Amino acid sequence: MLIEIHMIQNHSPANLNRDDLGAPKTCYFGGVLRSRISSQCIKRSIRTSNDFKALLGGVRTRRLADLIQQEAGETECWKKAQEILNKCGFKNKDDNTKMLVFMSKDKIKDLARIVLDNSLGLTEAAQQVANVIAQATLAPDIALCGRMLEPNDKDKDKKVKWSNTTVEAALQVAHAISTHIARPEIDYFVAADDVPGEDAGAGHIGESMFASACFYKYFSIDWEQLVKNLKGDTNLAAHTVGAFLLAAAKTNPSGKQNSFAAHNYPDGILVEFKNSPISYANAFVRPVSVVKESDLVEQSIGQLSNYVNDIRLGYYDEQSPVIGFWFSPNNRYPLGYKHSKLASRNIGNLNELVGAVLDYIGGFKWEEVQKSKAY
Amino acid sequence: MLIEIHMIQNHSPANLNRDDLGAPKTCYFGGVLRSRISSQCIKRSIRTSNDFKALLGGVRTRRLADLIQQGETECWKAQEILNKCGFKNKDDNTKMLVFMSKDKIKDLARIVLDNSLGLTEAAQQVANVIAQATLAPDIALCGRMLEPNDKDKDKKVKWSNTTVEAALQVAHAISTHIARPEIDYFVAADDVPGEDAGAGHIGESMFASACFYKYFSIDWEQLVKNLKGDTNLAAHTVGAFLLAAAKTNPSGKQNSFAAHNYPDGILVEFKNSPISYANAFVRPVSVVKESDLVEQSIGQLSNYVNDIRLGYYDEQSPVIGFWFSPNNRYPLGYKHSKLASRNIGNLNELVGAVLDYIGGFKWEEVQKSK
Amino acid sequence: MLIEIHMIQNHSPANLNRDDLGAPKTCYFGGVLRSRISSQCIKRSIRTSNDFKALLGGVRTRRLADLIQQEAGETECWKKAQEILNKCGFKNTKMLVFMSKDKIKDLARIVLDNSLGLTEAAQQVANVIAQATLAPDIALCGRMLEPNDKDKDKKVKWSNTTVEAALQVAHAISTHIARPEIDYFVAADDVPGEDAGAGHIGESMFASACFYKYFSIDWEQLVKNLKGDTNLAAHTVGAFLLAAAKTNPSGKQNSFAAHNYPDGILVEFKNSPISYANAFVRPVSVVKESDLVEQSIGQLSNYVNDIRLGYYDEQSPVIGFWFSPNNRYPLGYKHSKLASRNIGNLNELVGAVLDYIGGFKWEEVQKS
Amino acid sequence: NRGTVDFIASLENLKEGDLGILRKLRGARLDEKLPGFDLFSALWWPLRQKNQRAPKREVAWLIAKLFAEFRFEQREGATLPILMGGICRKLEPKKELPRVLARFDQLASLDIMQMEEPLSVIMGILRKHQQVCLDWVGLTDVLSFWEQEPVKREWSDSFIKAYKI
DNA sequence: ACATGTGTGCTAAGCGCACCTAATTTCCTGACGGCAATCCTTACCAGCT
DNA sequence: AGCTGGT
Repeated sequence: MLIEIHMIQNHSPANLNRDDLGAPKTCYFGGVLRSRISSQCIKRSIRTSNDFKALLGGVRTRRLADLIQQEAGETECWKKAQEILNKCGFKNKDDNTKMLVFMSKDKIKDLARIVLDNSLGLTEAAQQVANVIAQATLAPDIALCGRMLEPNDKDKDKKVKWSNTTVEAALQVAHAISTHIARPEIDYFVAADDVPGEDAGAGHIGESMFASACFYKYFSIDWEQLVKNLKGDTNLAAHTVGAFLLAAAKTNPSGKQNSFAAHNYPDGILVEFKNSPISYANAFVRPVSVVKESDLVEQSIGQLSNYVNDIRLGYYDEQSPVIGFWFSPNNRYPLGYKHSKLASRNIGNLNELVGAVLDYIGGFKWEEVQKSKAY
Repeated sequence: MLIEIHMIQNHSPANLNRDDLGAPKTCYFGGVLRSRISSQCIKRSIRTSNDFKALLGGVRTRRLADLIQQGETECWKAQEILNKCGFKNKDDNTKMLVFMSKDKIKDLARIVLDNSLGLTEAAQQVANVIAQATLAPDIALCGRMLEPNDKDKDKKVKWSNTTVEAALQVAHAISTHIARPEIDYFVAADDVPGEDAGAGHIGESMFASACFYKYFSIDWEQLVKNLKGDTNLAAHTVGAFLLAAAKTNPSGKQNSFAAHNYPDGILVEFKNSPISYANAFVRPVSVVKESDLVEQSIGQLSNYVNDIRLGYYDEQSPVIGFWFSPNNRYPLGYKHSKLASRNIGNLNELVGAVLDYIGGFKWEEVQKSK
Repeated sequence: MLIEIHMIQNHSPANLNRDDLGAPKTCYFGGVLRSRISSQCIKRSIRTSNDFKALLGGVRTRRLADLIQQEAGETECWKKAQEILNKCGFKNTKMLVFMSKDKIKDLARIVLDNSLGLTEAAQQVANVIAQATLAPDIALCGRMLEPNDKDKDKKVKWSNTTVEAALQVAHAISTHIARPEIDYFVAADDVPGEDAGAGHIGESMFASACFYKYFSIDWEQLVKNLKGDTNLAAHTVGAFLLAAAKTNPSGKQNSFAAHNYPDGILVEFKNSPISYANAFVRPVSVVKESDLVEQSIGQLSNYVNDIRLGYYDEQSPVIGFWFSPNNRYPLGYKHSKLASRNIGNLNELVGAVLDYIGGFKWEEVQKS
Repeated sequence: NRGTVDFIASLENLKEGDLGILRKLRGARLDEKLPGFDLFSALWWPLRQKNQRAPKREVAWLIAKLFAEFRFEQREGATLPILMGGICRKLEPKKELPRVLARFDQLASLDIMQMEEPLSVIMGILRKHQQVCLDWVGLTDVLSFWEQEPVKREWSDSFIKAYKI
């Protein structure tokens, strides 16, 4: 059971992701230039969303000692936590451990209980700390995203041992590619030289780039792995799938949104279930040329319908069924009118869609999978 | 709690956001060229507006020396010890447009910068009297950016985290149709007959005319955290923003293109998540002989609004909103009626309805906050 | 008799393979830079594919003693196993050893635990390793084994470990000039701080390209190394066809979920294989009409034309196939009407190629 | 050459509206808009009947588009790999220098038509460093012969020579 | 890739812009894995042809 | 009874 979500989103003039010099992220798809949003952006926007608070629980941080000190309260505790964590094998150079460490939040309490224990020696305390850190797989964020801890070897106490600290990711996200041929535009900003003085010229001028695009976004969620690394909590797993769907639909990357308030919802979502991941990025190898009798989003949905019906004919007539729940708001744009039978269930409501997918996975209710949370 | 504004205007032949060449700004939306009014321009015209001249609490200046001037002569005392903060002088400037307030800043920055008290000991006082305030409405809406240089500033400056998030999200105004640029040929003609019948300077001007769509979103609890518990000034902010987005227009080449026009449609929604109804106008509005451009654009907007309302809603929390047309010439299309909770014909009553949703603050006593 | 399987795959911006520095692999084909996917990565991803699990029966391990120790509840044999292996010829925990999984598991367990010897125990363990040819993944990828001559015994011999590879996967050559793109990523520190900076500013390089993928089956070799049977051979050929059309290299797919599918299949039966790399010696530059996939297919069909007439082999004609789903992408847009059996499915072409292999069917063979 | 100089001088004569419509045609061929082709024909036709040597047509169109977008001034001795490299010495060799350096080397393995965006980013960082002069004639006659490797290696060695000084 | 198909009969000269303007802090990863052989002999000796 | 592949 692999749940995939294909999203066609039209965005206003925006700069939702950029490189070092400020240009929006571009890719050469099909030999032509297309604007691009990175998968880490949508991944973290899903993670830091307005429905995933009940599903949080991860910190991929470098300042563990601050959290252990905050648990310790007003008991100093910075120096001995620092020396213990340096003794495990996470070296510090300026003030922080020199690698990212990912671990559930609820283990902070017993980690600080190890740290505040003065009866233990040095290698025993560091080994207990490493055991607590390495066996912290209680959150859904580490369930979806993944983990790796490889402690440093030269400046490490010899009597320190680590179990398997690596978890496997249950969420696969692709980079959002522009459906149409993408061109970047040029904007210069100015500053406010509001108080006159004597020059009356310019205070500051510059150069900024932006692009508007219709984006194709991909999400891929496993079920057995997500419930395997969530130790079989099926209510929690169904809650993750549902809240992840709502987050992917209702949230956008927070890149320069204060100046480009591009908060446009998906005008078509294809939610499907089968064993192996399909992909529809090759639907738009030829860029969409806008003619006057049609629209950009309408033609993008039509080309997506052509490719999806195409590979459903060439891929999905087997003994293994493939069932999809096509979503548009209130049926704005249905599928290709030359077929009119591709979608299994023409869904017009996102909440009836989340009820339907929760019913399909094993049979679940949003009000009943909300009752289980990990935080 | 998010307060959203969606507007529809239509201006005369205009040059509002011209190029350094002179060409009005364009962007591509849906594969077709659309006239764009810059988000920075909309925000600045909002800030400098007449009805925003009752809210201002910040200047965001460049060279604070002349503002800290007006014993009665503190300079070269202002600019000379201004270099210690990491803001060097290049033809008596500070080389960084500091995001920074205007009332308490100027009223308590004279006491520590009128010489005395030692250099690099008044640097911490500079940090206190520059990087602390944030109790300005327009600054907290527009955010705050500050940075001291590391090359010239001394190590006695203890700069805290001055990064302050913005409570406002505006989008660039997009025309609802295919933009067309008009090349107005023009000359400069001489009147004195000092030579043969010449003219003088010949050249060109470029302009356009369009029907614009503007989107705003005012965060509520983020704003009330940014102002730290001032409810009435927050109500002043939201109401003055609702008034200033409508009644005020950009100030580009308005001397030669007077396109002051009022929005014929304002839609305000109240959700805990943001949306933008810009995908309605992916298809440009083709003007037909039986209707007008504004009415057709408003009909497409009503189509999209009803559609998104039926598709992304029916929670336990419904979506409540008020629709504004002036004297009801443009109701919400001819489709499904009663979509908006209240169709309001006047702007001040729409502002009052938003304010009554906000928690029950009126419009008159809120202005007594400032 | 040998089978050719050609694909033309366009991919989303992705990094399916990297070198030591992290750049996507590049080759200088035709005087210009072409994006490359390593053959071994494709072979590994097709090995680990979700449809080969009925046929995945080869293990490449140095921890053989760990495999012995796992299947023993209370009889700890891991130092005795280690010294048996250490005088087998491997010298250390060892080098990489290829074999069948279940065969070595059960019968190396029974041949190791008995307290009957230490020298002949290593000799018979080595013979069990060398006779482990009952696996078709070994038959496809190939395996030799060279033990040391220093850390061994003079009484321990090794039989001929000759296993030929029944598969020649080519490296996926891009159909145009490679445009290697630089991705700039940061790592967010979840807890805040004074600096408001990234935990790790890093380097990643990605390349979006239309890859000419090329495989080849030596079916005669596939049955000369898989003994006299042909049922397992037909099952493996069908399994590879499904896997290659269905799976992708497991590179940075968690960061670039490019699971796009091959937009072209060309299966041609002959005794002299051909790659259509010379179909794209001229780099494919797109035009305003059509797309990169269609221009690449057009150049490929032009090459198929002058190697089906100029280099014609009418003693053994082409049984050239397609996967044109309901004829979305035809080959002969101007002249090349030589696609004899253009179809729009995948199981149909699987069944067809095992039909010209011999008297087999898709469903009956899928039980070995 | 005595033919490309007239082309650059005629380009410097172009007024604001003409290079505005040239600015709007970035990344677009000279066919989908009639006024752009008309402007290019007016700029490109009359210099073939007066001097025997002219640049390539695609080079002229690309250079006209880039000139409209950036608007430098013509000065001898200010080719791309001198100002480039001069700005590379004003860098930290640890991180940013490989970034900008790779941005520069991307140009050396590209055909004429696709260099619009890499030349755009190179001239964007040139504009960020406030560069006014660019030898448009020198750039044009090293670009019209960009397909022979001696001039590419000479351009690269000019970058090396400007970097070591 | 202006010329050349004139076909009662298709003008034209004077005129085309100057200047202020581009900021920074910091952030940058650890470990594990790295192939064996075979390309002249201490040469006779015993498995057996 | 010698020969040849191994030590």
